[PDB]
Amino acid sequence: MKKTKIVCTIGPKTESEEMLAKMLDAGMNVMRLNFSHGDYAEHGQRIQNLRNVMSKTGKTAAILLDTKGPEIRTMKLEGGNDVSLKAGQTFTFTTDKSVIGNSEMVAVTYEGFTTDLSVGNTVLVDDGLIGMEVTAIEGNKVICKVLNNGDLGENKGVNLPGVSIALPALAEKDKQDLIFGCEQGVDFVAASFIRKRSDVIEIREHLKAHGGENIHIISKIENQEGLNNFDEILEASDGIMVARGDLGVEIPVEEVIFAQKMMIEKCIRARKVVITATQMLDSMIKNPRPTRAEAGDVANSILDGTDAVMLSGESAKGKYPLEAVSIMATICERTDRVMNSRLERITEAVCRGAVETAEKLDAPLIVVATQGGKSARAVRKYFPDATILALTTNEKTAHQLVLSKGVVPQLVKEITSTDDFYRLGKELALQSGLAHKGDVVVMVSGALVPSGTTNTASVHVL
Amino acid sequence: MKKTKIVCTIGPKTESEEMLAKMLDAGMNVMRLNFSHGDYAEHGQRIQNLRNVMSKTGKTAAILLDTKGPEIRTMKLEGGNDVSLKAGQTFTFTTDKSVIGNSEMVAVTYEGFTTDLSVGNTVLVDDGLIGMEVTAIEGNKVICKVLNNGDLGENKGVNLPGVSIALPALAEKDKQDLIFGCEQGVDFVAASFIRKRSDVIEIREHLKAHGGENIHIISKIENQEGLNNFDEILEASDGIMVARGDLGVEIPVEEVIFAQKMMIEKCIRARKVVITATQMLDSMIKNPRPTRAEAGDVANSILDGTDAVMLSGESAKGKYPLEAVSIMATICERTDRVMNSRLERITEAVCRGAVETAEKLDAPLIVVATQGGKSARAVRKYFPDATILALTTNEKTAHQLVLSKGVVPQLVKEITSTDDFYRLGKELALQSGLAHKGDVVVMVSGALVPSGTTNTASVHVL
Amino acid sequence: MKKTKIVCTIGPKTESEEMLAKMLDAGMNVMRLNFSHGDYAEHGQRIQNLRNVMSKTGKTAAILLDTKGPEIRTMKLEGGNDVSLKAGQTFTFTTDKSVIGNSEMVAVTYEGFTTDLSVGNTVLVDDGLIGMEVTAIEGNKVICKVLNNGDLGENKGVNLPGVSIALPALAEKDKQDLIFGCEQGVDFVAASFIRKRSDVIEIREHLKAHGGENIHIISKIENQEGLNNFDEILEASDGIMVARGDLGVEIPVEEVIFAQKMMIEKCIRARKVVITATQMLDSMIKNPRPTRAEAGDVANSILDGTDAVMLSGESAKGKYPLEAVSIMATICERTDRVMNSRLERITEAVCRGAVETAEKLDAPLIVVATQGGKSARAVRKYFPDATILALTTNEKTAHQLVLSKGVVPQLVKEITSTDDFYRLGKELALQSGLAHKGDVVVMVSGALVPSGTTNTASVHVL
Amino acid sequence: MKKTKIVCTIGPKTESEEMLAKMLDAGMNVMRLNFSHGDYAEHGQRIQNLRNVMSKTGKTAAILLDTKGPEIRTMKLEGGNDVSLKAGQTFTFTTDKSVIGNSEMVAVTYEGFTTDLSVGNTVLVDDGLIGMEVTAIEGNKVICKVLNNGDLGENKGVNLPGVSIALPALAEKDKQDLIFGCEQGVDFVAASFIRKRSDVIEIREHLKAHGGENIHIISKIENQEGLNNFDEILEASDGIMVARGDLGVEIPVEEVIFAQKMMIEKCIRARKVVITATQMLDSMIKNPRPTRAEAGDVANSILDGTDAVMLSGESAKGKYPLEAVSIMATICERTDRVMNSRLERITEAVCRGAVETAEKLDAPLIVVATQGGKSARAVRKYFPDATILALTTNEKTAHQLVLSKGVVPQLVKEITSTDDFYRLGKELALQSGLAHKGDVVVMVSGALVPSGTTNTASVHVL
Repeated sequence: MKKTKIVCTIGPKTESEEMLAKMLDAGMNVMRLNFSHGDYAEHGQRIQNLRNVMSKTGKTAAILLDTKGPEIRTMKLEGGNDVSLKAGQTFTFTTDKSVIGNSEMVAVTYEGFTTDLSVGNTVLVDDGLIGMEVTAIEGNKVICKVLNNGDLGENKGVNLPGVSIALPALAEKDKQDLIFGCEQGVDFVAASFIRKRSDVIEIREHLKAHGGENIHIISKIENQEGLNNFDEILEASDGIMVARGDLGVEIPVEEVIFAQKMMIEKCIRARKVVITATQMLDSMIKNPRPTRAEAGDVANSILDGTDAVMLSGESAKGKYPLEAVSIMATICERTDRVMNSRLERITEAVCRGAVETAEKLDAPLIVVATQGGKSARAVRKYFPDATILALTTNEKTAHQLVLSKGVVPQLVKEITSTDDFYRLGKELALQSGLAHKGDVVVMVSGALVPSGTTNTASVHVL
Repeated sequence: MKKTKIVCTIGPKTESEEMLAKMLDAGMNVMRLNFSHGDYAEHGQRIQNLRNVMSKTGKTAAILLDTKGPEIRTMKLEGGNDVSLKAGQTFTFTTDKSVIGNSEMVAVTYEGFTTDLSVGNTVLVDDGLIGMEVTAIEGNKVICKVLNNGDLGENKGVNLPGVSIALPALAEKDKQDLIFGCEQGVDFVAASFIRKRSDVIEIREHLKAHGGENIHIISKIENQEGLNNFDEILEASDGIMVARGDLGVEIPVEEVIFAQKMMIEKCIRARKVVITATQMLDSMIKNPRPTRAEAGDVANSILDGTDAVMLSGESAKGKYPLEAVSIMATICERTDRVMNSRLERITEAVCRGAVETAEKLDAPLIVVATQGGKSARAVRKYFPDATILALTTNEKTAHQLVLSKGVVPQLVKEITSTDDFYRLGKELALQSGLAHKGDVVVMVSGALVPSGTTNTASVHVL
Repeated sequence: MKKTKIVCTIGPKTESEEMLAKMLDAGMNVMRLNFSHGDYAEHGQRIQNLRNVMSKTGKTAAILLDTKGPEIRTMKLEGGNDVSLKAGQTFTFTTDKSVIGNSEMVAVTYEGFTTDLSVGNTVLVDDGLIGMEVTAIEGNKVICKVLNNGDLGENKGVNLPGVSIALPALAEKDKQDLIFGCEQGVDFVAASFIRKRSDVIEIREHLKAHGGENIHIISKIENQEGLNNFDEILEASDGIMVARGDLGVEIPVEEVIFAQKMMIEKCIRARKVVITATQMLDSMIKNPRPTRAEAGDVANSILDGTDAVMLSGESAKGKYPLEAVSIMATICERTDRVMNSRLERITEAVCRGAVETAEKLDAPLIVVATQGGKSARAVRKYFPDATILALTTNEKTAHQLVLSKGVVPQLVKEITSTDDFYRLGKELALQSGLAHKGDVVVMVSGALVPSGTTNTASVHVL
Repeated sequence: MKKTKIVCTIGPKTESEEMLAKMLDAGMNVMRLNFSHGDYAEHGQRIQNLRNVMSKTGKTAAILLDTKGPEIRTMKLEGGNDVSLKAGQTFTFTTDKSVIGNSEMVAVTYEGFTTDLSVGNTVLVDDGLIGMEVTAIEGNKVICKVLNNGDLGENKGVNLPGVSIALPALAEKDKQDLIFGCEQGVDFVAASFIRKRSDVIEIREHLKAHGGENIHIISKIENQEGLNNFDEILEASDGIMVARGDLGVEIPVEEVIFAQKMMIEKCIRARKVVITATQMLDSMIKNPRPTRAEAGDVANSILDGTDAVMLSGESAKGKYPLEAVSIMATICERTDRVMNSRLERITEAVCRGAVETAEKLDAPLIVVATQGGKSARAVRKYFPDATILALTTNEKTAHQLVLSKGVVPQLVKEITSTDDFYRLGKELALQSGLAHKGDVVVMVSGALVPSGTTNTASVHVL
């Protein structure tokens, strides 16, 4: 019933085949492997468990590897004791990795800390808990004024709002994780902390060098620089993950909502998948139902037009993973059902016209022939009322279309001509149970053209 | 360049192969044979001459047989001299065909004259030259008061505005002429004086009894009864001829223009060809150029949306036939040049969408696969900017489509699948010279459906 | 209840008060005085006769003076009779007026003939019957080649398409006629022989020199130069007369149709009255009913959007003046009945919105306050379904609005404020019989602005 | 600035004249007095402080009294100690108000508890912390099975999802509080727990009986019954308060978002003010910045079209009231900045047209004459880009309009005619600084009609 797709982070509490089967039943479509945690054996077993469930059940799902990414962290403290920092005090960061910290100084993991920052910049420590102002930079030290009281622990994330950070596109561990991704045949790589087009290119070349040229890159937009370069990032990527939580400590709080809406809108126009993620139903880590605010947040992201919504801790380690997935699916179908098409060069003319024709003829189903998935994503751009049945001979395309809104992939032996596509599509339409005898279906394909163009629309009664 | 099609009545001045070739060059598309005059040997030779020119040139034209039709006429006069009738005098019509007339009485050819008229009806004689009011009907006589002075000659047409006249659908000569039409394999029959649906059916049954089931019937609308019954007449016909001159004697003069505009509009909606005829460029019977009034009348009929315009005496017996055709073509091109598409179940959705797609992509050509001509006529309904190349295996369809606005027919060997249609259509598009390498064409056909449906539209770069 | 206004040329057959009263009854709105004929006593009596009728009846009409203007004509020939000219022969025009002509030469009335013409120009003689090309100019001779066979008679009109002639818009006879017009207080001047903007200015300066500053200038577009300069002519004029017959003598016949349509459209956009004239119902000079062609031409001119249609000979010297007016009114009402509003600066925003509001609320009447007439004409531009009741204290404006489509003028003693306008307008609305208790009316005026702007729209229930 | 209006609950932390002045500076428009807490002397001094600031400063604000309302609560426990309830245990509610409760039974304050509930209904206790299922109803006892573990404290709210509760429209304290509201001349009453049209009518009659007929009633929609009867409730009320927090405990969580969006949309169409309230920036009770989720929730409520957003604890008792108002105003301006007009009977035709005219002419200001406020609210319905300057002689209207989106009220001594309105309105437009010389303004009023119809729009250049 629902069209919006659900990404579920799988962890210890949901990794068993029993759980994965019930997760798919409840509406999960894509497994997220979060490589900030776990080791290759845990993630590898999760992949095995899912593909076994898919084989036994005939269910289709996609697998997304989400990188840890490069980051700036504080380091160790004296006797590993927390230190209490006070508004107004001076506090210093050093790039000397040998230093053990105290209430006056701590080391950071990033040698470029002194170069990238300027006097007057803001330094945020521990997911924005403690704010500081840079007052001087001397040698390997960044000297600051603490702006608010807070307890500093060990190895805390550092955020530098509005700063262009010269960290590499990939941490060394990320590069090995991507090779693991290629070994395992993952369908998507979600790359963290993408700031510019060149970051995306480096990831693409790394995957290409290990046989992952057909893996789709989902760039995570987490700070102002990525927002500034969004158009070029999107062009080089296959999709976008809107990381609202990270944006919330990196840009003015009133900008975050319009950053999400703008990024979703541009992804739609580019025919590229977008995932809304972080801080979705987090209260369900501890509670069996979400808050009103969370449900509204999720629903507005769907009304914005997102292809997919993502569960993190709620599904990986929380106490009510199945409840979280089920209420997410309820939110999806309740919100999708009240959304309308948006019908306002060749592919788009044909795909937009195909959706218009389907709407005017009350067709419940658009059947699309596709090799790389573009024709299905081109139809989805207009938010058809009809479900999209996407026929492909490409197993990776079949998996990847699971993430696109309102698309049902079906792997087929092959499609040998335009008329054979019509014959086969009509029977698979009936077999799918998505349409019935007497229903109108619209059938969209590329005839006598290279694989990337969609140029033909045809109307059939089942 | 022009899209509006030209019907030319062929007579002694224009029947030679040499003249016919120059007429086609100047813009003639359809030959009208007016069986009000001539004998079978002359009309047969005209048919042969045109088919010879078509063979010699590779040009395609259609042949239309126009019946004389039933009439009411006055008859003979004393010493075959005209008689002067005076306003206010009594004048009498008799159905006794033996009577030789004079200034007080004349015979009419129609026995039902006394039956169909009522006291107070209007009798018009000789193209409305002389008007009379029925004052009494007794026996075989219709006694009238003459309303205006006029000279009555022999054998003059009679018009009875607003009266339902029980003349047969076909005169006995019409039946014979129609069989000749079937023997010769004409493409159209223009049936005179159609007043009701049953008139069309009688024509259809006659043609079908002599192997003319595939001849298209063009019903001529000439009086109020036909206008009252137009919707049923159009439904039973393949097309309509708007006979403006006859309507001008039969209905209130201010209604004629809107009768024309309404009939053209309804024909367009029905995907049925419409011809505007009579009083077009008649002054060119005697003059080498038309009047301003004539040129404007013609142009407004094209802006009304007519498929075709018709020359009568101007091309059959007039002194300047080639001039008349040439200026008609100049008017057509000049008017077609400034007309726009009209873009406002399955066949129409696909054909309307195909036209909109062509426009949005600046396609100079829509290529249509068609057996009966239906798909080509369905596209033309929306007045495409693009020319229509209609590919058919049916020679009769190829000829009949010559009358539809903006259609270039092309006879082909049969196309056995949709992809074969695209392959061949692209080649014939280039071969036609209507599109060139790099142009976009839209290709419309029926896939996996019976002959009555058009369900597939495809966009290709040549 | 037509909206299109009728201009009737008044002559001996129709100048008496009794005829004029019957003409107004039948639908005449404006009297045209053709100063091509008649003397000041005749025209003066016509003006008095109409003004007596308006006073006696309370009916409102306007008076339009139409100048003869200068002309170039050929002159006399050997003996009384014609000479036949042959295509290809050389033929010469001379500026020596003493010469009696023959098959090789004829004199013309314009001594500047040799100066204004150039080698290669086209000379047309006798309503374009015979065309010639200038091959040489020397002394008192313009040497040409005849382009087509034709018979040249005596004293025939000469046309020089697109050639700038150093003759005034008004000769001395024209200037005196216009002075008479100013003395008599005519409402409109229809100016002959307008070729360019400066011709209009000359008319305006002549009228302003004799107290005619409030007289509206209707520029006649009768030739090629005027068409080329139409935009500047329209801007300087108060309105336009489309003289189809004369324009047809000078430009390609297929262009005349679109010249008419383009000029009417531009006049509408400029909120300036336009009259369609010449060859309207000319056959009714001799016949009590018009031709089908004539009736359709008139109706299409109304659908084009003309404010007014004009009768010439039909009403001035013909046999059936009252019949011509009556059928003209029938054509107007029948065509106006099926026309729709066209809803596509401050005055434009308010007046367009007032019409849209009237349409949305089914108001039968828009009441406008106006001194110069601009607000009523600004509302009429959108072809409201509602009648326009224009209230003015200016008698000249009251007369002039009689020519604007769908406007009923009403002279009132005063309007002292916006609220008093609403009070009075509602009362006069009911008094007019154009609206009734419970009807909605839209009321348009200029508040706290100079007379040139319309800035206020108000909705009232009667 | 912003157009969305801010309601701030004023409490001990923010009641001083100094704090109120800084609140107005930061964007507060309406003071909410929450009569769940405080006494008449505190609220009375709150009113005095604000009115003194308004007088001294010339700043305008409104005062809204928010009732405590009728409630169902549990009562006391043994030794007033919490008791632990276990999933699966039996637990009983009694309507016997003498009973002191324990881990097996507690009293409720509402005698109708046994009557209104049915076997199988859900009872929720303490903001939905503990759910129970009714298994039996016997005498004064509702016997339930506890559905989840939780500690029950003293005097906790009870919610009965989907039940029609026969509590009175007003608690007895509410009736007294409303008399105080009338005594104090408050501008709005927000009435809690409105379930049906008759509840509103009772409130309306109670205000009318104490001189408060001009106080606007804002009905709070908090449960399913009120949602079911919303259309009748809105019709009888002056506005709506969307109590999201309460709805979250009373209806399926996935419905809450659409309940808000639907109620806002219907209020917009009804030209009636709507406030989005509860769970807006609650985290700012303790933190100086809001969460990303909260800012997005607020912004989406503004994009939904709410007139006003409300602060509760954040501004009444929290630690950072000025910060909360300031970031709220920042969110408002940021969101209002990207919203567009919505241009899709007489008042509505004129006001919709006035907004379209203003937009087409780039007018920064629509000036409205209004006595009851309807014309200002009718213009705001279309979300004009322009500010609305509302001129009124009615002091109560001036204050009430402070709550309507994008309206700036201005009290004037009088306006005696339409022309005087234009003159005065133009000067006050300039005086306000909302427009400047050369700007276009649109001026909207009712001319020659009673209060309550807006029928006049006028365009002026300043």
